[PDB]
Amino acid sequence: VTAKITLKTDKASYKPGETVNFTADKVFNSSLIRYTHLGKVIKEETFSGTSWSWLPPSDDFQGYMVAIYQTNDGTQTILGTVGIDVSSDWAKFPRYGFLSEFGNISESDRAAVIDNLKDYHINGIQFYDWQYRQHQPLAGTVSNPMPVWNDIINREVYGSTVSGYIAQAHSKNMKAMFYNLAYGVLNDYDPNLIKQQQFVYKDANHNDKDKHELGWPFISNIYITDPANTAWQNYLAQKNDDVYKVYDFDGFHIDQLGDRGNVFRYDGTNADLKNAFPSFISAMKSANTNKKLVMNAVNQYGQKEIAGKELDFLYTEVWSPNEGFKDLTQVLTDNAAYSNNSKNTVLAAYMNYNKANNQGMFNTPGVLLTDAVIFAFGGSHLELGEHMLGKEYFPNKNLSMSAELKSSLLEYYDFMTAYQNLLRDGGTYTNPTIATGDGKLNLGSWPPTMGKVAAVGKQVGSREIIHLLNFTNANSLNWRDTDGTQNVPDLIKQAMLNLNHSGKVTKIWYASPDYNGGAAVELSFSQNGEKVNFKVPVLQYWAMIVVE
Ligand SMILES: OC[C@H]1O[C@@H](O)[C@H](O)[C@@H](O)[C@@H]1O
Ligand SMILES: OC[C@H]1O[C@H](O)[C@H](O)[C@@H](O)[C@@H]1O
Ligand SMILES: OC[C@H]1O[C@H](O)[C@H](O)[C@@H](O)[C@@H]1O
Ligand code: NA
Repeated sequence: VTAKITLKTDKASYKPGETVNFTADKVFNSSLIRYTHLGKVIKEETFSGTSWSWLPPSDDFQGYMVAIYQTNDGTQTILGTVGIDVSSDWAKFPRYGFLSEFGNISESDRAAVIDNLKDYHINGIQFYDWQYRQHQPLAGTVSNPMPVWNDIINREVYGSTVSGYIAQAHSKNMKAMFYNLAYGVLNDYDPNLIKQQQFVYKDANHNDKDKHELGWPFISNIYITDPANTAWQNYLAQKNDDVYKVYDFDGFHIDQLGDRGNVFRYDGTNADLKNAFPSFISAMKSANTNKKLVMNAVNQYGQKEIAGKELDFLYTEVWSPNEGFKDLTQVLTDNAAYSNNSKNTVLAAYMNYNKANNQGMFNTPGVLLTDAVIFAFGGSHLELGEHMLGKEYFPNKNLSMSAELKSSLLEYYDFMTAYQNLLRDGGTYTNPTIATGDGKLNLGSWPPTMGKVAAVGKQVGSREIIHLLNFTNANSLNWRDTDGTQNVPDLIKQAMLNLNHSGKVTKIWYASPDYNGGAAVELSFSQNGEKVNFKVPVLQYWAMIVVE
């Protein structure tokens, strides 16, 4: 939290040709703003005030880091950094957050929420439990929408807040996705509209409807309909249209309850929900072709089946037995394969889960290690809204983030924005041949081993990337850090590395969210044959080495 300046930009992301407006919280003398692309300086200018603008290069889907340097005795110091995403649309590089509270909140309170998210470069937002009813997400009618409604826990939801947040998210270049289930009905539905033939039953004689039981303070259990059923699809498409004509959501965050076991259609056939979802997705899209769709594969239920459908990117809510770091990276690897490398993924992976049964703090090194793995592997984490997620019920805010975690996490979002081209824009994973030169690092491959630094290589274009992920001081390899026990890694400094690399090396550079706000630092190096050596300045959680 050493950064002398907080450097922010006005929007979350920028379409090609949009102007970037910067704010620094304070100014220093004899300082230079450097604009970098993949470690290359593309622009330098004098740091001349707190507010200034930059027209970035117009090529689409491009991250940059901006770093301010002071000259002191002729040495320099990084003062502050900010990542910048130039994307036309969010789906290539999704940075998904949420919103959870839609009561009478002031415009300036909403602004502070959206602004904070913006500083993490959040590029769209899942609006969780904004809706009236699973089976009728719009309260009232299109011509007469209800200004205030009660949600599934009977709390008050204001139209003006929903509309307002949509407008605020829009002013910051963010997309707004409305939450609903694919197939939810609560007990006040109209039976003349959702007929008996549309439900899923736990037995074969259309006796007992399948249902997710919710106790107090929820108003109803959730009945389940068949996503493939055409009357259902047409019914809900009308509901979505209704919503879209009232609230200017960009699309529908489709949620579900995961594997229901053996369930039946009315007619006694097997409902086989994972093979019903593809049809549902296509029906939703064809009824609203200008609106976005993302669907949650709960613990990967449906994922193979849906990966080639009309989804912006893939999403996976992670549960047991997927609890290891190596299980997180397996979900990312699987989602690549299922989508034949067409779609990146967002992970809903609730940290400090057990601890969040009570008020407390998030365990900073757990949150950072987990995001260092996810972001190093080209994933993305839905974790931030008005607060950070501790539970699948998004409004729960039992755990707070320290000011240290806030700070750090801002630099991690900066890092994964700035270096998105290296992290999740094509290439192939490789196992680098790398060894400590000095004994300072105890080096292994991935998947990780407690006590060792795991090296992960990726060939992106003509670049070789090596990510160092520090498990030296890890006391579990469980991502969730459910009880907040994980350790803070000891710093390792000036660690000599040896790397086999045929092909002349032109430049090696380093960047770490744990060192100089992720600014790129060029390293010295020698090359004898295939043997290259160099020193990394710092490893805490996650360093990235780039060989060109
Ligand atoms: O998704 C990253 C994973 O991708 C696979 O292609 C590689 O073989 C693994 O080594 C790697 O961890
Ligand atoms: O856990 C309670 C949750 O159950 C379901 O996921 C509902 O769709 C959602 O509205 C509610 O928040
Ligand atoms: O991959 C998702 C995309 O699938 C198709 O190309 C749809 O027509 C488009 O609306 C959607 O965004
Ligand atoms: Na974007």
